[PDB]
Amino acid sequence: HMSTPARRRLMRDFKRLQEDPPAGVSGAPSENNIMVWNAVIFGPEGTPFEDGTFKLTIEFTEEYPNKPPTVRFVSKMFHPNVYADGSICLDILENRWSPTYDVSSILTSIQSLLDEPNPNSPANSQAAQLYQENKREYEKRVSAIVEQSWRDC
Repeated sequence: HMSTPARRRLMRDFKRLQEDPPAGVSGAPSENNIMVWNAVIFGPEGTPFEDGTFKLTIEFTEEYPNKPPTVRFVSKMFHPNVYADGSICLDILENRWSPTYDVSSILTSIQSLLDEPNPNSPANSQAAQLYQENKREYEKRVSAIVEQSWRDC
């Protein structure tokens, strides 16, 4: 709601996302908790993640937007910078956070991450190994989770 600066800022992020969502992204606060959002990122076109519809949750603190939220993929993911539990290694969530970034820019940065993995953070050792040694097999694995992202188990 509107009780703290972080909550009003989150409402403004929500407004931006409603009326002007970047391509292939969506998100909204949970019904009972403005600090926890559900989001969906569509895989960027021209990439192995194309056609993928990936759910994520985002958890904000009352320090937002000064402190970045923690973002986790809910859908199964196969990507060098994404752990088995869904946690994400993203520069703007760790080292390059700016209070100018909102939910929209966070979702697009992850969308871009899917296209261009950061080789400094091999969170998924097999995904990193295949990405640097076997693009075909890498894309085979990504295709599998793309299809699985259409089903929300």
